[PDB]
Amino acid sequence: PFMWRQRAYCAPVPSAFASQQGVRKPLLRSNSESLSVFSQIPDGLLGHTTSVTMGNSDIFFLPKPSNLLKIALPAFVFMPNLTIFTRAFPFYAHTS
Amino acid sequence: GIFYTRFRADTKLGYHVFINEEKLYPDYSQNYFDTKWTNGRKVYLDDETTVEQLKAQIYGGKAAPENVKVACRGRVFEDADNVAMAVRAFCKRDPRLLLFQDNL
Amino acid sequence: SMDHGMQYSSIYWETSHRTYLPFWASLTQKFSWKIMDDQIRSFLRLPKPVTTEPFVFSSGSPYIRRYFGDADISVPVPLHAPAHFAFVPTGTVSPWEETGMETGPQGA
Amino acid sequence: ARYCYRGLDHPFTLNEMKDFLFKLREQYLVNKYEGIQFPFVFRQFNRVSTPGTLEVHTSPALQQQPHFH
Amino acid sequence: KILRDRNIGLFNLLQHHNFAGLSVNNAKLSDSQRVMWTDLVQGKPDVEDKLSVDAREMKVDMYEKLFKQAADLENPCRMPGVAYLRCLRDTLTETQSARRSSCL
Amino acid sequence: VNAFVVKHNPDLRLQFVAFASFIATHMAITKEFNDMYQRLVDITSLLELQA
Amino acid sequence: HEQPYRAFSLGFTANNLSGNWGDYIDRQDNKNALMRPARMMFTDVFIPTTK
Amino acid sequence: AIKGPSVPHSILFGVGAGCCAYAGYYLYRAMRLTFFDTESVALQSRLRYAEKQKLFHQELDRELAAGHIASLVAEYDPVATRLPFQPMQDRYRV
Amino acid sequence: ASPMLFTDYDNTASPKSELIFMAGNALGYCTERFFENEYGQSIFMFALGLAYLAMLGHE
Amino acid sequence: NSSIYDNRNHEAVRHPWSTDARTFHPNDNPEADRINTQYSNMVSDSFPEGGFSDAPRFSSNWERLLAYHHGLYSPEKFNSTTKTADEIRLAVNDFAAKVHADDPKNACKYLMIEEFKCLQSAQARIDPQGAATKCVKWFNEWRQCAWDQEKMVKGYNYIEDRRARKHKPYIGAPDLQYS
Amino acid sequence: NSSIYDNRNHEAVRHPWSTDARTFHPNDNPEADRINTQYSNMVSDSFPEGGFSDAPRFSS
Amino acid sequence: RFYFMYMARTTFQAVRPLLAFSVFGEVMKLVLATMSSGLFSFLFSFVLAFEVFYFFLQCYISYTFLTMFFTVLF
Amino acid sequence: VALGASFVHDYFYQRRPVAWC
Amino acid sequence: DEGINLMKCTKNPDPSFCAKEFVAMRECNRPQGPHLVLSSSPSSPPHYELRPEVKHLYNVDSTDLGSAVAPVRSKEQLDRVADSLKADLNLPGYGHIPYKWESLRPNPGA
Amino acid sequence: QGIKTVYASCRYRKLNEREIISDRYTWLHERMLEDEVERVLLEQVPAGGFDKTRPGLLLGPST
Ligand SMILES: CCCCCCCCCCCCCCCCCC(=O)OC[C@H](COP(=O)([O-])OCC(O)COP(=O)([O-])OC[C@@H](COC(=O)CCCCCCCCCCCCCCCCC)OC(=O)CCCCCCCCCCCCCCCCC)OC(=O)CCCCCCCCCCCCCCCCC
Ligand SMILES: CCCCCCCCCCCCCCCCCC(=O)OC[C@H](COP(=O)([O-])OCC(O)COP(=O)([O-])OC[C@@H](COC(=O)CCCCCCCCCCCCCCCCC)OC(=O)CCCCCCCCCCCCCCCCC)OC(=O)CCCCCCCCCCCCCCCCC
Ligand SMILES: CCCCCCCCCCCCCCCCCC(=O)OC[C@H](COP(=O)([O-])OCC(O)COP(=O)([O-])OC[C@@H](COC(=O)CCCCCCCCCCCCCCCCC)OC(=O)CCCCCCCCCCCCCCCCC)OC(=O)CCCCCCCCCCCCCCCCC
Ligand SMILES: CCCCCCCCCCCCCCCCCC(=O)OC[C@H](COP(=O)([O-])OCC(O)COP(=O)([O-])OC[C@@H](COC(=O)CCCCCCCCCCCCCCCCC)OC(=O)CCCCCCCCCCCCCCCCC)OC(=O)CCCCCCCCCCCCCCCCC
Ligand SMILES: CCCCCCCCCCCCO[C@@H]1O[C@H](CO)[C@@H](O[C@H]2O[C@H](CO)[C@@H](O)[C@H](O)[C@H]2O)[C@H](O)[C@H]1O
Ligand SMILES: CCCCCCCCCCCCO[C@@H]1O[C@H](CO)[C@@H](O[C@H]2O[C@H](CO)[C@@H](O)[C@H](O)[C@H]2O)[C@H](O)[C@H]1O
Ligand SMILES: CCCCCCCCCCCCO[C@@H]1O[C@H](CO)[C@@H](O[C@H]2O[C@H](CO)[C@@H](O)[C@H](O)[C@H]2O)[C@H](O)[C@H]1O
Ligand SMILES: CCCCCCCCCCCCO[C@@H]1O[C@H](CO)[C@@H](O[C@H]2O[C@H](CO)[C@@H](O)[C@H](O)[C@H]2O)[C@H](O)[C@H]1O
Ligand SMILES: CCCCCCCCCCCCO[C@@H]1O[C@H](CO)[C@@H](O[C@H]2O[C@H](CO)[C@@H](O)[C@H](O)[C@H]2O)[C@H](O)[C@H]1O
Ligand SMILES: CCCCCCCCCCCCO[C@@H]1O[C@H](CO)[C@@H](O[C@H]2O[C@H](CO)[C@@H](O)[C@H](O)[C@H]2O)[C@H](O)[C@H]1O
Repeated sequence: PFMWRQRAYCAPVPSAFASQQGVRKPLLRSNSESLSVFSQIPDGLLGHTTSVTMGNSDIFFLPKPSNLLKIALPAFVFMPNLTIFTRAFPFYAHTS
Repeated sequence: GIFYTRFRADTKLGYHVFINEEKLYPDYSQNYFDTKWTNGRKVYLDDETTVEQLKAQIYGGKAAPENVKVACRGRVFEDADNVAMAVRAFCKRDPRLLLFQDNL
Repeated sequence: SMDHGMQYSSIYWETSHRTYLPFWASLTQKFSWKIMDDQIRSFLRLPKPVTTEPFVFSSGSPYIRRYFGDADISVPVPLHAPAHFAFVPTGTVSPWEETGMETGPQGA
Repeated sequence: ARYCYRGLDHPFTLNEMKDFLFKLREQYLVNKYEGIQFPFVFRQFNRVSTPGTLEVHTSPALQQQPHFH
Repeated sequence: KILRDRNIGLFNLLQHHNFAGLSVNNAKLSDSQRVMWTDLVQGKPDVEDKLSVDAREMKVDMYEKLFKQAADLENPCRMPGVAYLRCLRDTLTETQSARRSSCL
Repeated sequence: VNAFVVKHNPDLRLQFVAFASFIATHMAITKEFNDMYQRLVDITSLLELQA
Repeated sequence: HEQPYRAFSLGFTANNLSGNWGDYIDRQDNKNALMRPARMMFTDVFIPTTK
Repeated sequence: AIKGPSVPHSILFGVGAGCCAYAGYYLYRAMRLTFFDTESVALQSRLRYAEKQKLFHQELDRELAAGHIASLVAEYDPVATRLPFQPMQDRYRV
Repeated sequence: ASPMLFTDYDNTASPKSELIFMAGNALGYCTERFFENEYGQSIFMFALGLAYLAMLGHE
Repeated sequence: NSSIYDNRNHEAVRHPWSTDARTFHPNDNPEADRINTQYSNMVSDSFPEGGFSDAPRFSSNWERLLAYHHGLYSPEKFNSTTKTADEIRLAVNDFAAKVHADDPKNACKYLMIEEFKCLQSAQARIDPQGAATKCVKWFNEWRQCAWDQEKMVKGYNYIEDRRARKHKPYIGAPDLQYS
Repeated sequence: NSSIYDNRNHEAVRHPWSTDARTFHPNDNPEADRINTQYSNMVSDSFPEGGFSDAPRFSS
Repeated sequence: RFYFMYMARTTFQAVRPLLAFSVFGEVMKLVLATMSSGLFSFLFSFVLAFEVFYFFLQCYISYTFLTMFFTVLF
Repeated sequence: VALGASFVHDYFYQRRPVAWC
Repeated sequence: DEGINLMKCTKNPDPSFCAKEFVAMRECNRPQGPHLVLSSSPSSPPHYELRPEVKHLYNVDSTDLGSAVAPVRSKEQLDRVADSLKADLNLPGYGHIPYKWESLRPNPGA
Repeated sequence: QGIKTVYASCRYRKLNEREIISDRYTWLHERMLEDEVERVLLEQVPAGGFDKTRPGLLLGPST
């Protein structure tokens, strides 16, 4: 509230300088309202727009013809076997 | 130790404290394991803690400088204010506090 | 010369970029539980939101809600014709005039 | 998502506010001018309406602005 | 011609936005607003002993809001006005006789 | 359920007809609800354009 | 912990790390200068301009 | 179409199945809203908070614009409204 | 001085005892970035495919 | 004009009076070593110290009046030089003293002071639009702080919902508590 | 300005003095029947009879 | 520190083929985008074939190191 | 079994919001 | 009576949460009298009315400030409001679809 | 979790009701304070009301 001619974002809209226009719309409005989203537009369906959900579409099906294969295939190890040597695991886990 | 750390982290709420100037740093020359102040320090507090209690905890219950105040995101706190609620109001989910001198 | 413009940039799909659409996507359609929830609330007499009441208690000055064809779409409108005040004297400033050039206290 | 479910009273910064207003302006222009396309709004479509006798001319050279030296 | 037109337009704009100045020449004012403005311009703002402390606080807040909207930081009288109203806030729980000696 | 279905649609063609009618009715009711919500959304978009 | 993340796509066939498309306002060409004249060659479908 | 096994009967059966599916949806939502919902209350509270915030910001911006306009009362000169060789009117706040 | 002349806000240290959260924070980052989205669905399909291949090889 | 979203960008501003259209060019490719990094030598990269060369000499007083009335002239903007660092500091310190006297127990005080400071530093007297482009951020922060102070004064809170089932992305991740 | 090879085409001509920039628009889509085909009625399609509105009143 | 060393080695051996397939592919694509004539294309076809063979070599190396790193006695 | 599991996983466990205009 | 009714209602509240009682008490406690009242009418929906002697303090054209109850959801009212807004805007370009997903269905997706 | 959720739903309903009524009571308290202030102000109005035709303060000649 100090530099009015230099701070136009805090100034009234040009329709306010015009001296002409149940309940009526306000006569005085500022440009600082542009810094708010729901100043002029309504807040309708504000907290209900993230609730419109749609399901995924992936199908987990792939025929598994094993009659074509006669050899084994390599397989990964995902976790260490804690059912054996459980008490020493923190002590031998760092080795190889 | 793991239990203490996890419980403190998942139960209490912490703040990263900074200080504006070096002349405002506390005197940690006597106490051991911390012989100097470092900005960005994580400090865990209770929900009932006030700005005065925080200031005393920072300055070791000793005479603090004059006109020292706390701010978060540029917004000054009152000394008779709850830190948790003041942060909730001014800097939500950005608890970085700054201690400065308010002469003006 | 802005309406009905030509295609100014090219449209393309980069190799192996995914689409995330199955073959029944066109038959798929959206849905919101909001209409059914409103019906159920009205039938079971569940707590209503305050937006159903036109008067607004969320401020000290009088506000009235204007509804756009539904209670879910409303805007508060102030009723007061606010009186403004200026602790200023009149005729004490001539900004168009350069005052640094005239001799006098106002000039200095 | 930021205001009603995370507790942020000021979800949008200046950049996000500008982005919102940019999209609002684009909506206005799209509904105002029928068929407006990329150069003025971020939008492209192939099936466009042309006059029938489309003239092709070279654009005018860029305006010579006065400069020192 | 230009000055006459500009000043008539300014007058119409001020009348349209319902402004009131040091010369109270506005008929659409409420009696309470007019009393408050005339006290700020011509009389002495003071809280009455008939009021409860809460109503005195409300009256002082109304005075402060009105005067701060009226006078900006560039205005000379803003600091004295705000100081007087702050003295009133400090001396709410007192009588006018005891408040005069302090706020004069 | 299988008994009640076969009791009234014992043949494959009738089962297919019933399944198709079920799909169509589901889609139609969903379309009614969606039309209502779309009218709301259209009002909001028109107010944004007005702003 | 409050700043948002950019989408991630990585595979033997395609990725989204060899380029940057920019923001919604400040956009930029994802392909670099040497291959911009040959953009057609990096597409499964290409719909040219109208001129 | 009412009793006998026919294409109309199958169509009626499908329509009834769809209506029963939507009745089940109604039951699900009714039970959820009647015994398993706090998001509604939380969101209503947050929206009332938002309304208060909106009105506060609105009033603040209005006050700032009003102060901008008040800065013009110093430029305002009621004597310029005077016509040459005529008296000044109190209407223009002497 | 004023609180706005200060800039070094990103030097947010943390107790050295919180290093135990290394893997936790790593998994949380990987979750918020990859696992709980479409790329995470692709990763889940990759795991299912590993199972598929192991079964195929056994048979 | 500066914005790329303006058709007459990099073109001189048009006034009711005749004006030399040769524009001030900011320093876009400055040398690595700028030995003097004081405000004196920095301001010359974005404004001319002696002011712009688009000032009018009105043939009459009513032309001046009409230009002002329509918002096309202000002496504060057209007949003036750049402000020196000392002047800027004096103005900022006076404004800060006045604000502190107005209200010490206010949280947005330093934010208002900072927007004032940034306007003065960006020379809003002679480049108001360009300076507002820089200071609107501190204005917005002040707006936010105003709301925050009001809600702390008048107790305004809301019913928070229960904690979400997946508040933590991973069980081993720490759920840092936030006020 | 008229030429399409001008950047300020269909824009008012700039003068040293202040000028109303609302331009005279030639008749581009005239009606089929132009009952008066005299020069009097034809000249109004390309020029204004009373002249253009860009004349100056020099202060000196 | 051994865990960090092991994870680094594992990730490098796992991404080696991805690198050979992606970054060298980008290089080849640059060359394709820039080249127009026929002699250079005739000579570059062989570079492409060499890249094929190199990819297969990297895949073999990765398979070896991964079966070494994912082999458990018990 | 795969179709049933995919249906459940997609329309009960993997639902995500979508914008509506 | 206003205070008594407010007290009685706030312990056994109405779905409206006693808003009319609150506003009645607020308007009755005014010194010179109420400015805003609830019109007694044989009509089904009641209205909020404004006294004439205070009309100059409010930004209104008439004394009827609208109904005291929100509207009822109606497809017809929604269509009416939408058509009115479209007419007031007068924007050539509304409803235009430059590209539509090719399908036998008229509206793919929605 | 379902038991806790049922209890929480009931508690949240009651709490929403109480919060609404409490905020409206606060509003009413403030408005009643304003009304008291206005009733005290109306005593300072001179007999016969204000002369809304003339300015309260005449601050210059009219020649
Ligand atoms: C070398 C490496 C080796 C090591 C392996 C390492 C890897 C290990 C890990 C595993 C890999 C994981 C990697 C991550 C994956 C993430 C990416 C991803 O998955 O999606 C990407 C990719 C991205 O697509 P998008 O653009 O993003 O769209 C995504 C959508 O969600 C999906 O898009 P969509 O829905 O549009 O596509 C589905 C598609 C296909 O969907 C299906 O068809 C469903 C599947 C059914 C399969 C069973 C039916 C088989 C019928 C065969 C009979 C033919 C006649 C017999 C002839 C014999 C002589 C030849 O639908 C259609 O195109 C139209 C078909 C519609 C009809 C389907 C239903 C009817 C089926 C019955 C036919 C009836 C016809 C009646 C006609 C009407 C008459 C009135 O997704 C797809 O492309 C999906 C389809 C992929 C098919 C690939 C084709 C090759 C399949 C063979 C694979 C290898 C086989 C191995 C041997 C086993 C078979 C013998
Ligand atoms: C070639 C093949 C031919 C195929 C032919 C197909 C045509 C045949 C007709 C059937 C068509 C398939 C229908 C599929 C379902 C509808 C489509 C769909 O999924 O939309 C998504 C949609 C997703 O809901 P949303 O709100 O958008 O978001 C979901 C999120 O999860 C929400 O997120 P949130 O965080 O809020 O989580 C909330 C969640 C929370 O959930 C939980 O926390 C736990 C869930 C319960 C776990 C179990 C705990 C134990 C307590 C329950 C005890 C149940 C067992 C009984 C025990 C008795 C002893 C006490 O609540 C729920 O999701 C409740 C789920 C309700 C499940 C119970 C309904 C009965 C299931 C059995 C139905 C069998 C149908 C077989 C059809 C024939 C297919 C061959 O589904 C729903 O809206 C809810 C479905 C309500 C049931 C509707 C049933 C009528 C429609 C089907 C007509 C036929 C009825 C036959 C009835 C037979 C007697 C049971
Ligand atoms: C801050 C630090 C951050 C650091 C980074 C951190 C990173 C994040 C955290 C990471 C944590 C680690 C997590 C693990 C890593 C994650 C990996 C991951 O998730 O993947 C994501 C990533 C994909 O994610 P995305 O976001 O969706 O990427 C974009 C899409 O991928 C784009 O899709 P697209 O447009 O490029 O289309 C691709 C297309 C590709 O489709 C194809 O390639 C299929 C072409 C088949 C042609 C021939 C088919 C003949 C069959 C005829 C059947 C009878 C006639 C029926 C007629 C209809 C069918 C044709 O579709 C598919 O991919 C289909 C996949 C599903 C089917 C899989 C089939 C597996 C069969 C395996 C057979 C095993 C045989 C063993 C025999 C051993 C020898 C004795 O993975 C990929 O790279 C995708 C490509 C995967 C390669 C699959 C190639 C399979 C080819 C099998 C050929 C078999 C022929 C054998 C011949 C030899 C015997 C003669
Ligand atoms: C040789 C192998 C066999 C070849 C034949 C395979 C194709 C059979 C299908 C034939 C029917 C085509 C329909 C024609 C009528 C016009 C409609 C139309 O075409 O638009 C569809 C589409 C364009 O659609 P649009 O432009 O978007 O407009 C409307 C939409 O399509 C539609 O509107 P919407 O979006 O609203 O509809 C959504 C929804 C509507 O549909 C649905 O919702 C569900 C539909 C799935 C029904 C599932 C069956 C139901 C089963 C019930 C019973 C269950 C129990 C019993 C079964 C148990 C199973 C064990 O999804 C669909 O649209 C599904 C459409 C699937 C298109 C066909 C996909 C196959 C592509 C070609 C594969 C070629 C394979 C390699 C050939 C190798 C030859 C060397 O165009 C095509 O699909 C083209 C088909 C071309 C067939 C070519 C056959 C090979 C000829 C080779 C020629 C040589 C040159 C080829 C170049 C490469 C040379 C090497
Ligand atoms: C054998 C069964 C064991 C099952 C596990 C039972 C839990 C055992 C640990 C309980 C710790 C009790 O000790 C207490 O913990 C809480 C949380 O840190 C602290 O309380 C702290 O958080 C709560 C929540 O705001 C508040 O009290 C306050 O903010 C703060 O003081 C108390 O200051 C401390 O006295
Ligand atoms: C997780 C890592 C292992 C998996 C690797 C995944 C694929 C790697 C991506 C391709 C690497 C080469 O990527 C190539 O260099 C950079 C990538 O930013 C881009 O280059 C572009 O962005 C860089 C920014 O750093 C600019 O400096 C450069 O002027 C511009 O052309 C090229 O457009 C791209 O072709
Ligand atoms: C074959 C598999 C090959 C890939 C294997 C990769 C396994 C290792 C996963 C990555 C571990 C990185 O570790 C993690 O890095 C991110 C930053 O990038 C940090 O995250 C930090 O910066 C990010 C910004 O992106 C913030 O969102 C986050 O709030 C912050 O904590 C995590 O605090 C740290 O725990
Ligand atoms: C002997 C004591 C009981 C021992 C058994 C403890 C089992 C607790 C783990 C169950 C899962 C809890 O997971 C989560 O934590 C607490 C409840 O605990 C709830 O948290 C929420 O409700 C509780 C009420 O109790 C509030 O205090 C809390 O402020 C709120 O965030 C979440 O709604 C729930 O989803
Ligand atoms: C035709 C037959 C129809 C059968 C109908 C069956 C109805 C079953 C309805 C169960 C709905 C439960 O819905 C889900 O339950 C859990 C606890 O129970 C709720 O609670 C869960 O999430 C919220 C927060 O996200 C918190 O309460 C808490 O963290 C967690 O416990 C979920 O918010 C709710 O989404
Ligand atoms: C044909 C009948 C077959 C019987 C199948 C019965 C299975 C019922 C199990 C349903 C369990 C779903 O569990 C629920 O999944 C949904 C995802 O869709 C999650 O949903 C969550 O994410 C979505 C999307 O962000 C949001 O709406 C919200 O944050 C939350 O609801 C819930 O956090 C989880 O509680």
